[PDB]
Amino acid sequence: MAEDADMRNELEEMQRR
Amino acid sequence: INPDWNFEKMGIGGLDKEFSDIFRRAFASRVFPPEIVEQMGCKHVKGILLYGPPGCGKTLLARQIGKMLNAREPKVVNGPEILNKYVGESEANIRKLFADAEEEQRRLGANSGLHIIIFDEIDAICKQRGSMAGSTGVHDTVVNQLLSKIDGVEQLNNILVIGMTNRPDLIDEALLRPGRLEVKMEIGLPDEKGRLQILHIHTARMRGHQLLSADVDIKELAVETKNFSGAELEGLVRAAQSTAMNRHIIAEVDMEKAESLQVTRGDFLASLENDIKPAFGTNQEDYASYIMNGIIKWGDPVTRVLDDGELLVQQTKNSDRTPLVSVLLEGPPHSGKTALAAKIAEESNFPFIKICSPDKMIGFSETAKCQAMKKIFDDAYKSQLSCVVVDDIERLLDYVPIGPRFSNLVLQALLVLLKKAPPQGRKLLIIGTTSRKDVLQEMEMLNAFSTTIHVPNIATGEQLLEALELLGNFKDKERTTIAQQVKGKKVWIGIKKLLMLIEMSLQMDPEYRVRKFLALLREEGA
Amino acid sequence: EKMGIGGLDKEFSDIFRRAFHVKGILLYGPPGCGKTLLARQIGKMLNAREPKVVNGPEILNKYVGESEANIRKLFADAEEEQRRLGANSGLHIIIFDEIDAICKQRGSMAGSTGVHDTVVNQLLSKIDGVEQLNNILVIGMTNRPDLIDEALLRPGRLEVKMEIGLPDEKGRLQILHIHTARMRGHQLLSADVDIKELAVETKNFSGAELEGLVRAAQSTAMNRHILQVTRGDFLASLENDIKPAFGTNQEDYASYIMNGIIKWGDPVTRVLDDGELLVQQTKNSDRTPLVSVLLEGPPHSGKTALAAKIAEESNFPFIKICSPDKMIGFSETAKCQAMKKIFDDAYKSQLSCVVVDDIERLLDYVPIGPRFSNLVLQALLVLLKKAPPQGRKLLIIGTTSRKDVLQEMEMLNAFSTTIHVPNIATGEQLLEALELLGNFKDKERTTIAQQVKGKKVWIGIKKLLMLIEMSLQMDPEYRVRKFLALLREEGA
Amino acid sequence: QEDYASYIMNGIIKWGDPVTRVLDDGELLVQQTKNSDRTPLVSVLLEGPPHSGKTALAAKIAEESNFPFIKICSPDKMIGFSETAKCQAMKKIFDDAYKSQLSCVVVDDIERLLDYVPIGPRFSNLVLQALLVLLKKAPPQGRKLLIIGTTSRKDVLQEMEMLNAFSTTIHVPNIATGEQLLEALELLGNFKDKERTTIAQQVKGKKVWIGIKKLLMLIEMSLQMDPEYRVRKFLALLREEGA
Ligand SMILES: Nc1ncnc2c1ncn2[C@@H]1O[C@H](COP(=O)(O)OP(=O)(O)OP(=O)(O)O)[C@@H](O)[C@H]1O
Ligand SMILES: Nc1ncnc2c1ncn2[C@@H]1O[C@H](COP(=O)(O)OP(=O)(O)OP(=O)(O)O)[C@@H](O)[C@H]1O
Ligand SMILES: Nc1ncnc2c1ncn2[C@@H]1O[C@H](COP(=O)(O)OP(=O)(O)OP(=O)(O)O)[C@@H](O)[C@H]1O
Ligand SMILES: Nc1ncnc2c1ncn2[C@@H]1O[C@H](COP(=O)(O)OP(=O)(O)OP(=O)(O)O)[C@@H](O)[C@H]1O
Ligand SMILES: Nc1ncnc2c1ncn2[C@@H]1O[C@H](COP(=O)(O)OP(=O)(O)O)[C@@H](O)[C@H]1O
Repeated sequence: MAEDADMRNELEEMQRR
Repeated sequence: INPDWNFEKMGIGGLDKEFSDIFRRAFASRVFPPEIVEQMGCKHVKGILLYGPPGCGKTLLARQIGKMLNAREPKVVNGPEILNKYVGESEANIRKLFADAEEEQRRLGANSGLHIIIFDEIDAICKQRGSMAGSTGVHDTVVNQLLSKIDGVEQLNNILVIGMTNRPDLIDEALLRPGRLEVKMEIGLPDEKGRLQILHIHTARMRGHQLLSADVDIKELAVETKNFSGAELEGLVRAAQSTAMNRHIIAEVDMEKAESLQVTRGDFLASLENDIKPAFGTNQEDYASYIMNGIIKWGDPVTRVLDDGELLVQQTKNSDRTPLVSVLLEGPPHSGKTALAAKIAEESNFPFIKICSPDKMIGFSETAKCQAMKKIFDDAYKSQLSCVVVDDIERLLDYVPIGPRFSNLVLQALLVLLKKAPPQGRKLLIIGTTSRKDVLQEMEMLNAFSTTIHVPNIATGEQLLEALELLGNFKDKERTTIAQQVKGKKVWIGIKKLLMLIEMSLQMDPEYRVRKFLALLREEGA
Repeated sequence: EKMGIGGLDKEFSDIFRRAFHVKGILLYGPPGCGKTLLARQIGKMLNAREPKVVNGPEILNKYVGESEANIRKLFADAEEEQRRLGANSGLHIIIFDEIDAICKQRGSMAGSTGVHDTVVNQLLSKIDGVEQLNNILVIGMTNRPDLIDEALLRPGRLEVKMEIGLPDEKGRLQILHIHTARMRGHQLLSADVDIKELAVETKNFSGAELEGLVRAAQSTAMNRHILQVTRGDFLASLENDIKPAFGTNQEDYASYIMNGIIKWGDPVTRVLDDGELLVQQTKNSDRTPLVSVLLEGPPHSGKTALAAKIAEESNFPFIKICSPDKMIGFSETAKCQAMKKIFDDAYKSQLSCVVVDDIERLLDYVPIGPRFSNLVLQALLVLLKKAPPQGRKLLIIGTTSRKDVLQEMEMLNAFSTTIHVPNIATGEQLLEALELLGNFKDKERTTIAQQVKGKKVWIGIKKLLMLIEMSLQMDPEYRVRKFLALLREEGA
Repeated sequence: QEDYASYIMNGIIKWGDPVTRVLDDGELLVQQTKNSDRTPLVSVLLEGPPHSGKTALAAKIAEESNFPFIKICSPDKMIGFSETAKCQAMKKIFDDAYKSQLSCVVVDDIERLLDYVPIGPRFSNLVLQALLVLLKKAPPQGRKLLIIGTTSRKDVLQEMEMLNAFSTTIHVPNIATGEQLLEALELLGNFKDKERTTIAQQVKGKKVWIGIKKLLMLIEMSLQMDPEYRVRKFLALLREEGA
C-alpha cells in the first residue's frame, strides 16, 4: 500500500516574453 | 569597528561560560589590533548555531548578540519565508540575503560592515540533501545554494550566520563542520545557581521598587523549583503577578474596579501557590500516586533499610570505581517496595530521577516497552548523575506462573543496561522492585544486581500496635480489645493489605469494627 | 609544486596523470579535503584563466528557456575560440558545485518533477551530440555521489571518477604547516609544541575539520574577559581537540577496559602470554587464515577487559567489539545484520581482530523454558568458520560466563583452543591484590590476614572491587568486619 | 564455474586408503549418472565426523568430473537470511541448474543450513521439506543433475526421515591409526625424521582418532619456536582427543 503518498507540485514555466 | 559599547552583560543569566565561548570563538578575531591580525593570518568565524531543547533562551542570545554588534540590523528569517512556488525563487532568495554583504566585501572590503543573519529553525529549511524526509521535491534542496554561498568558490570573511534548532541531528552532516557552522553547543536546563540568577533578573526590577516581592526568598524558591527552566521559569512570575493582582481587579459586573489599590506587593505565597499551575517537561511531580500515605516508622527494619539506602546513595556519589550500582529490594507482596524505593530518592536529592513502571505503559508490546526503557536510561546517561527505579520487574518483563512465560527482549535489554556503565565521569544508581526473587534467581538476574534487600512485612503485635497508633483511625478501647487476641496470633501480613482491610472493616458499623477486622484477619495468616 | 593543499601528492598527481584534451573531470568523496582549494590553486597555476565562479542551482529560473539560455551563454568557447586566433585549443573552464539539485536520474525522480524543472538532457547531449567540444574542461564537485553516480554517467564523457578524502596520517602535518606557517615565521608559536604529538590524535579528525582548532588555539590566547601580546601558547591545542571539535570520529572503545590490568598471579600472565602466542600464530602463519578462541570464566572475574587488553596490546588496522550494549532491543535479524556488517569490514581489512563479549546474553539465552535467538546463533556459528577471501587474516576472541550450554549446542567444537579464566584462587592472591590496588593499607591487611588460611575462597575480582567500596565508605572501625562478613556471606 | 580455492585453500591429500576408497565410488557414480537412462538424478552423502574434510572432498569430486555447470549452496553466502529467502535462493540455484545439459550440485553443512540446534530440537521445517522435494524432483527433460550432501551427523537426518529419500551414503572416517597419521604429517613436511622418531614412539603404538582440519591447525599452533621443544606441546594437544 504505502498509503498517504500525498504530494505537491510547483510551477516552473512562468510563461512570459 | 567595535560593538555598541553598552552591553555590560545585559539580558541573560545562567549561561555564562557558553557566552564566554561565544566571545572567544566569534568576537576575538574581530576585537584585536588588526595589524597583528594580519600577522596572524586567521580568517574570522561564521556560523554559530544553538541546538538547545525548547526553552532555555537560545533566541535571546540570538537577539542580544545582534544588539551588541554595531552593523546594519540583522536580516531576520522568521522560519521559512524563502520558499515559493516558482522554482528558482526559493533557491535565489538567499542571493538577495547575501548581496549587500558581498557588496561590502568587494567594495570597501578591508574594514567591513560585519553583517549578521539569524536564520532561525534550520530544521525546516535543511534536511539530508533530499534523500530523507520522504520524497522532498528538489525545491527543498536550497541547502546546495546556501553551501555554495557560505563556503563555495567565492568566499566571505565579512558575515556570520546563526542557527537555532530543537532537533539538530536532523540536519545533514555537511553544514555542522567548521567553515560553514564553526561552533555548536547546547543550551542546557540550568543548574540551581543559574536558575537563581535568571529568577533574580526577572524579579530585580520589582525588588528595586519599594513595594514589591516582600518575603519572596528567591533562593528558597530556587531550591524548591527543581526542573523549571527558561520560559517556564519566567512564566511562573508572569502568572504570579497576575495571581497577585486578581485580588484587586475584580470587585462580576460590567466595570472592573481596581483603581483605589495600587499598593500591590506580589507576595511570596502567591508564587508558591502559583507553582501548582505550571507543569514542567518532566512528569516527576506526581509522587503521591506512588506514595499515597507515606511511610510510618514501625520497628527497626524500616530504619535499617533506609540507612542502607543513604549508605548506597553516598556510595555512588563518592566513589569512582563504581560509577554504577544496582540493587533490588525483595519483599513478599503488599509490603511497600515501590514507596520505600521512592523515599530513598527523596533522601538522595539527585538532580535526575525517574521511575520506569508498567503504570506508565499499560498496553505496549515488548519492543516498545524496551525502547521506552532505552530512552529513559539514555537520558540518565546524558545527565551527570541520576537515580532510576524499575518498579515491578515481574510486570515489566511479563511473568505468569502457568508455564514459563515472559518477554525475553525486555529482560535482555534490562540486564545489559545493568552491566553497562555510563561514560567516563558520569555516575548512576539503579534500583528495582519485585514481589518475587526465586524467579529472578532462576533467570540469573539476581547475579547482575550487585546486592539485595529483603524488606519484611508486619510480623508481630509489638510492631502492629505501634503501626496502628500511627495511621490514626483508632483509639485505646478498640486497641485493648485487639491487643490480647493479636498478641497470641502473631500475624504475618503486609501493610498495603492492612491499610485496605482497615478501611473496609471500619466502614460498616461504629460498634462492629473489630468483629469484622479480626474475623477477616482469621483468613490471612495460619 | 603543492602549496595550500598540503594533503597528498597521490591525488594531485593521479588526477592530472592519465587525464591530460580530456573533458568531464569529476571529483567526489566525503565533504572536505580541499575540493575547492583544488580549483583555487590549479586555475591560477594554469595559464591565467577565468575561474568562472558558478553557484550550482543558480541556473534555475522561473521562466521557460532561460535556464538553458544561461548554460549555453556560459561556455563562450565553442562559439568563437573553436576557430578564432588559429588556436583550435581553449583554456576556458566551468566549475559547478552541489550538482545533485541540478541533476537527477532521467528527470523523473524525487517527485516525478516536471520537464523544465529537470532538464539534464542539454548537458548530457552537448558533448555526445553534434561534436565533442574538447577545447574546455568541466569540474564537478559532488559530496554525495550516490545520488547522481548511478544514472548520470556515460563512459567517455564521465568515465572519470576518483574518490578523495583520506586523513593522510602524516600529510596532515604538511596541511597544517600552511596555516601555521605565518604563526611560525612570526614569533608566535611555542617551543613545547610537538606538531606530530598534537596531530596523532587526529586519526579520523580530517584536515578539513583541522583548522577550527587552530583558530581556537589562536583565539583562546587572544581571550580577554570582562597589555601582553603575541602569547600564542600550546596549551590551547589539547583542550580544543578534546572539547570544541570532534567530527566523523566514529571511534569508540577502551571503556570496557577499566581500572587497568593487574597481575594478581601467574594465571593472568599465563592467559595473556597465551593470547600473545595466538596473535603471533595469526600473524606469522599461512594455512591458518582465521583463528577463533573462547575464554570461559565464571562471572565477575572479568573477561571483556582481558579481550580488550589482548586487542590493544597488538597493533592492528582493524579491531571491533560486538556487544548487546549498543544493540539492545534490536531484534534477532538486526543483530545478525550488524554482526555481518562488522565481519565484512574485517573481510575488507587485510589483518584484523574482532571480539565478541557475553554471547550468553547476546543470543538471548535464558535457563528456564530455554530459548534463544536461533538465527543469530546459526549466523555467528558460520561466521566463526567463514574464512576471508584470500591472504588477509582474522582473529575472533570470545567471552562468556557459561560454556556448558555451548558444549551442548556444539559451539565449543567450532571454537579453537579454548581457555579458562579463574576466580581469585586464594586469600594470598586476594590480599596481595588489595595491596597492589592500594585501597587498603598494611594494618587492616594484617587484620584480614588472621582468617585467610582457615577458609578457602572462590571469588571474582569484579565482585571484590564492588564489594570493598561500601566497606570503605563505612567508618574505619566497622569497615573490616563488614567486609569479612560479606566475604563469608558469598563464596563459602 | 568458479575456481573454488576458497573451499580448498590448502589442498587435497590421500592420507590413506579411505580417500581413494570414497572418490573411486564418487567418480563411479558420476559415470553411472552419465550412462543412466532410468534415473535422471542421484543423491549421495559424504557423512563423517565434522573435521574430516568432506567439503573439500566433494569439491574435488566435482572438479574431477569437470561438469559444465556446478555450483554451491552454502550459508557462507546465505547468512542471516530468513527461512523463506534461504529457500528461495537454494531453489533458484537448482532452477538455474535444471536447464543445463547435465550437472552436479553440492550442499555443504546441511545442518548449519537447516538451522539445527540440539538443546530442544528446533529448526525451519520449511527448508527441510523444500529440500526433500528437490532431492527427488526429476528434471522435466532427460538432462541429469546429481546432488552431493555434506552432513556432519547422521542420526538426526534419519530421525527426520531424510536418508531414505537420499539415494546413497558414504562414511568418511577421520585419521584412525598413528602410522597413517604419521604418513600424512610426512606428506605435509613440517617435522623432520629427527622429531618424527619421537612421534613414532609416542603415538605410533596406540591408534588415535583425530580430525584432519583440527590436526593441520594445531600443528601450526605448536609450530612457534618449534626447534627446541614443541613436539611435547603437539603431543599433549593430541593426547586429549585420541588418548
Ligand atoms: N536568561 C534566560 N535564559 C533562558 N530563557 C530566558 C532568559 N530570559 C528570557 N528567557 C525566555 O526564553 C524564551 C525564549 O524561547 P526559546 O527560543 O529558548 O524557545 P525555543 O523552543 O528554542 O524556540 P524556537 O525553538 O521556536 O526558536 C523567551 O520567551 C523568554 O521568556
Ligand atoms: N515502609 C512503609 N510503611 C508503611 N506503609 C507503607 C510503607 N511503604 C509503603 N507504604 C504504604 O503502601 C502503599 C503503597 O503500596 P505499594 O504500591 O508499594 O504496594 P506494591 O509494592 O505495589 O505491592 P505488590 O508489590 O505486592 O504489588 C502506600 O499508600 C503507602 O502508604
Ligand atoms: N587483569 C585483570 N585481572 C583482574 N581483574 C581485571 C583485570 N582487568 C580488568 N579487571 C576488572 O574486571 C572488571 C570487568 O570485567 P568484565 O566486564 O570483562 O567482566 P564482566 O562483564 O564483569 O563479567 P560478567 O559478564 O560475568 O558480569 C573491571 O571492573 C576491572 O576492575
Ligand atoms: N583427504 C582430504 N580431503 C579433503 N580435504 C582435506 C583432506 N585432508 C585435509 N583436508 C583439509 O580439510 C579442510 C576442509 O574441512 P571441512 O570444510 O570439510 O570441515 P567441515 O566439514 O566444514 O567442518 P564442520 O562440518 O564442523 O563445518 C580443507 O582446508 C582441507 O585442506
Ligand atoms: N588541506 C586542506 N584539506 C581540507 N580542507 C582545507 C585544507 N586547507 C584548507 N581547507 C579548508 O577547506 C574548506 C574548503 O573545503 P571544501 O573542499 O569546500 O569542503 P566541502 O567539500 O565539504 O565543501 C576551506 O574553507 C578551508 O578552510
